[PDB]
Amino acid sequence: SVITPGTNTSNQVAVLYQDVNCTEVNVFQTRAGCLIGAEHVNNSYECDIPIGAGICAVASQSIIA
Amino acid sequence: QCVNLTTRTQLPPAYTNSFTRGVYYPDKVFRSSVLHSTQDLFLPFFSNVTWFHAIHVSGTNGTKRFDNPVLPFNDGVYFASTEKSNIIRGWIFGTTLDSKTQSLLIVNNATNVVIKVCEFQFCNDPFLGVYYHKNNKSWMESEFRVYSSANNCTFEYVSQPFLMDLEGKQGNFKNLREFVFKNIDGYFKIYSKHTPINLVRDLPQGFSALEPLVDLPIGINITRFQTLLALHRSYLTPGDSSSGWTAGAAAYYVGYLQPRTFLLKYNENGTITDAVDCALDPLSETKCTLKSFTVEKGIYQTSNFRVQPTESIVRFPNITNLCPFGEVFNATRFASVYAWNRKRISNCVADYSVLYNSASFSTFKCYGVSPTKLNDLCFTNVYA
Amino acid sequence: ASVYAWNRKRISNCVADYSVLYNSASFSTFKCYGVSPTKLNDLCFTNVYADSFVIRGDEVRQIAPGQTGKIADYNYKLPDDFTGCVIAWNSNNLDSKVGGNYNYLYRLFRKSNLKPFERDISTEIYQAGSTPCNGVEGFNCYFPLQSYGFQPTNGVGYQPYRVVVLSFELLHAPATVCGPKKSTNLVKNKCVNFNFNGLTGTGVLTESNKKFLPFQQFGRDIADTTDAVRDPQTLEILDITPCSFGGV
Amino acid sequence: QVQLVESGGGLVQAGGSLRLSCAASGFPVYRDRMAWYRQAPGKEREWVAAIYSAGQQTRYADSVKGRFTISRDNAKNTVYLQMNSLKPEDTAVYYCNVKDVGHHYEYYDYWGQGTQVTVSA
Ligand SMILES: *[C@@H]1O[C@H](CO)[C@@H](O[C@@H]2O[C@H](CO)[C@@H](O)[C@H](O)[C@H]2NC(C)=O)[C@H](O)[C@H]1NC(C)=O
Ligand SMILES: *[C@@H]1O[C@H](CO)[C@@H](O[C@@H]2O[C@H](CO)[C@@H](O)[C@H](O)[C@H]2NC(C)=O)[C@H](O)[C@H]1NC(C)=O
Ligand SMILES: *[C@@H]1O[C@H](CO)[C@@H](O[C@@H]2O[C@H](CO)[C@@H](O)[C@H](O)[C@H]2NC(C)=O)[C@H](O)[C@H]1NC(C)=O
Ligand SMILES: *[C@@H]1O[C@H](CO)[C@@H](O)[C@H](O)[C@H]1NC(C)=O
Ligand SMILES: *[C@@H]1O[C@H](CO)[C@@H](O)[C@H](O)[C@H]1NC(C)=O
Ligand SMILES: *[C@@H]1O[C@H](CO)[C@@H](O)[C@H](O)[C@H]1NC(C)=O
Ligand SMILES: *[C@@H]1O[C@H](CO)[C@@H](O)[C@H](O)[C@H]1NC(C)=O
Ligand SMILES: *[C@@H]1O[C@H](CO)[C@@H](O)[C@H](O)[C@H]1NC(C)=O
Ligand SMILES: *[C@@H]1O[C@H](CO)[C@@H](O)[C@H](O)[C@H]1NC(C)=O
Ligand SMILES: *[C@@H]1O[C@H](CO)[C@@H](O)[C@H](O)[C@H]1NC(C)=O
Ligand SMILES: *[C@@H]1O[C@H](CO)[C@@H](O)[C@H](O)[C@H]1NC(C)=O
Ligand SMILES: *[C@@H]1O[C@H](CO)[C@@H](O)[C@H](O)[C@H]1NC(C)=O
Repeated sequence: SVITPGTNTSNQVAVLYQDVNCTEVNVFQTRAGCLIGAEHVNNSYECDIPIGAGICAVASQSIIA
Repeated sequence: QCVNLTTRTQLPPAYTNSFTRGVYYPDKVFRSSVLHSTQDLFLPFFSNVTWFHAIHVSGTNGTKRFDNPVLPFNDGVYFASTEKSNIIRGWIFGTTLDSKTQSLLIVNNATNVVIKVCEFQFCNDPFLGVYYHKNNKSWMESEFRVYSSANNCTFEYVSQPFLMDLEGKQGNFKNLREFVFKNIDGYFKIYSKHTPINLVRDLPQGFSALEPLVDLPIGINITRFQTLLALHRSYLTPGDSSSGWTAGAAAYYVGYLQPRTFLLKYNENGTITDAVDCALDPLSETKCTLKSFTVEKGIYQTSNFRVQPTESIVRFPNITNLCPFGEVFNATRFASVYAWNRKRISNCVADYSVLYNSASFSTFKCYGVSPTKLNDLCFTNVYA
Repeated sequence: ASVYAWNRKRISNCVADYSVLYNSASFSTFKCYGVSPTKLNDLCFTNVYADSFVIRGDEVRQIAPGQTGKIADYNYKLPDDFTGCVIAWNSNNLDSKVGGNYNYLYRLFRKSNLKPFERDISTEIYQAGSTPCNGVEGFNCYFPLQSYGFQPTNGVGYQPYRVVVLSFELLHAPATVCGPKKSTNLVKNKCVNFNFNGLTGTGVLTESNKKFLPFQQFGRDIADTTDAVRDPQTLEILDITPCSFGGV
Repeated sequence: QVQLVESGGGLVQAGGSLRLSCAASGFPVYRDRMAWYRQAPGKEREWVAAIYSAGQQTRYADSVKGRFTISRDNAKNTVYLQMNSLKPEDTAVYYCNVKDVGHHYEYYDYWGQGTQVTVSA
């Protein structure tokens, strides 16, 4: 799956490989799978792009999970 | 007749970014106001295309680049020339490049675009050469050292006549000519586009679609090709035909097409204005999946990641016993149809290749199994 | 020519009449895939490929899509989606001489099955086993070509037969070969059924302002419906609109 | 039907030359391949030479290429084999061979009676 803020805003893209943990070709390991291109942060905001299992995803010129 | 050109200069190959060039109309069907997804042999966006020059740097030990090598054709060629004096006189195509096998020659000698299909005995360094007469400033054909002989011609075509100038020009590059050559299904398809440019380096940011030019129904074996350039002989290059020559400044770019799926936007007024390469990056993959050139915020499922198989392994029993096929085929006594003889075949290795290739059997058919695959199947039991 | 070196000729830019061949009754086999011969006079094709050769009578059916055999694999293979016709007629009275005629040869051995519409002229020795040939025949090294025993007194099954395979290839390109038919004056603004250079349909034709660049022939809608066409003999662009209809 | 007749040869002193003739009756000589085989006592069957009407005109063994010559005559319909610079090791029986195919797709090799060649030192 492709996490995108929309070409209306930017062109950066995150990639979510479902049910495949991060061993197959920054990098984050969610219960939904492996998320690449989105940086993990402690700070919690209102859900913007639902990913799964309580993780959502653009802020500060980057993609955050 | 052929001049064996020597004294070449050594230079590593150069590369440049292909950007978003190489898009052509895949068919003759008119479309408008649509986004069409077509799978065809295209030039991928943002690739490296190989560079070749045509220049002789003035001064002591000046760089003398005459780039005329034999390049493979692969599965199509994008050939983009930046010019101001039309140095290139056409192209040649072939595999052995001799009279042994058929070859193709496209020549544009400022009169016609003449295409010939002959078993040309190509020279070691095929080319065309124009001798410059300074007194009257006239350029005329003086040397054709592309082939040493021409035989058993199978096809020849001539385009509309014209008279193009070969006089050298100074300043920024003004002509950009892009061509696409494909050799598929017995057809040689040549697509083209001409652009007036005001720049000295790289390819323009603008997007242009290469309209079809000719579809020749030739159908010939092709793996390699080579371009042809027009050199100049005059007082500035004293000597014989081997050394007394020069070439004006010009450049060309060679890229290789490959099977890709492209999303092409036929605008409202009938012209191709933009394209998306599906496999370039995940964003373009999403654009292709959504059939749109813009995507809103959200999560989209596009493809299915899978790890491909790496190697094949076969585990078969240790029993290398040949089956007794000769017990039945190499048999002189045969029973009646109502008392048909039955034999059981098991616990042996059977080679059906010899039975199929013996060619001594008038009728040989198989029901439920393809004969040619019998050599790769394992069976529980056989009844003869 | 021989079956392994079947002669291929291109047919285009001419009017063809297939009714004379069907009504000739001079051909033993007249069998077409993908086209009905009685309607061939109403069709237009982009190109025609004529592949002529001489084979044995018993193999007249051997040349067919999806069939298996030495001739099919190594001499002349037809594609699974072959479209065209196969014509065959006895040539014992014209190509067989007393004592047998061996001018026609067929390939028996080859490394791999020939791709459909592939011409093979190499006569290199086929290496059956692990023994190298190096231009030397013998065990595991046999000559792939075999003569045709075209004895005039032999059976009709082994009597020579001349076979011509016509491959009609049609694309979204201006047609070159067309049947006899006849060109009729077009009428616009009226619900008529039309046959434009092979493509048949029904609708109303209107003058259109859409740019057809010199290489298009017909434009289509989202579905496989010809929305616009380029008329031969006028090079004019006609919009095709479905005849008015509705519920009652 | 198909018959091959071998003529020539015999016993010859060293330094001479020989010409063998294979005449075909029942079928024209112009066909796929006419082969010539040479075998000595205590030797197994092995290909020696062949002449073809298509592709490569003639083929020979590696140790015999370019030395001993062959030709055909369509007007008289016979294959001639000319052998020069004879050696005593050439004492062997020689055959001319053809391959025939019938109605049943069979491939049968038909031989001739052959000729004996002996060279005296
Ligand atoms: C350019 O190449 C063409 C093809 O060899 C030649 O010019 C034409 O040749 C055809 C014959 O095939 C004539 O019918 C045309 O009238 C020619 N066009 C001309 C002369 O303009 C010729 O070899 C070359 N032309 C020149 C001027 O060198
Ligand atoms: C151009 O020159 C090259 C030399 O680098 C030629 O290549 C060799 O030329 C010799 C002649 O002395 C011949 O044996 C062969 O043609 C080449 N050698 C080998 C081993 O093949 C080349 O042939 C020349 N080309 C022409 C057209 O003269
Ligand atoms: C013709 O098509 C065949 C189809 O495979 C190709 O053959 C190769 O030809 C090159 C050029 O001589 C050789 O180096 C390769 O070894 C050939 N490979 C095979 C498998 O035949 C090629 O596309 C064309 N070849 C020729 C000789 O024209
Ligand atoms: C989205 O596109 C519109 C143009 O349609 C533009 O005005 C706007 O700035 C873009 N971004 C946002 C966040 O609306
Ligand atoms: C990752 O996935 C594999 C296969 O699903 C599993 O065996 C493994 O325990 C998972 N975790 C790690 C850290 O590898
Ligand atoms: C939260 O922040 C601390 C330090 O700022 C860091 O060590 C920790 O890894 C962060 N949480 C996660 C889940 O990464
Ligand atoms: C193209 O050049 C080389 C291939 O020679 C390749 O490794 C490189 O990544 C490419 N670079 C660009 C700018 O296309
Ligand atoms: C110019 O002079 C050369 C002398 O070699 C001659 O061949 C050529 O035809 C002349 N051109 C004109 C236009 O007179
Ligand atoms: C040209 O034509 C024939 C077939 O048309 C080809 O096989 C042959 O090699 C050629 N003959 C020459 C070059 O003399
Ligand atoms: C739309 O196409 C017309 C050709 O009919 C041409 O003038 C141009 O490409 C477009 N029109 C305008 C006003 O730009
Ligand atoms: C039967 O014997 C013949 C020998 O004349 C041989 O060629 C053939 O291969 C044998 N059959 C099988 C099935 O091997
Ligand atoms: C056929 O139609 C075209 C298109 O109008 C015309 O140019 C040509 O002269 C016509 N041919 C004849 C023989 O009338």
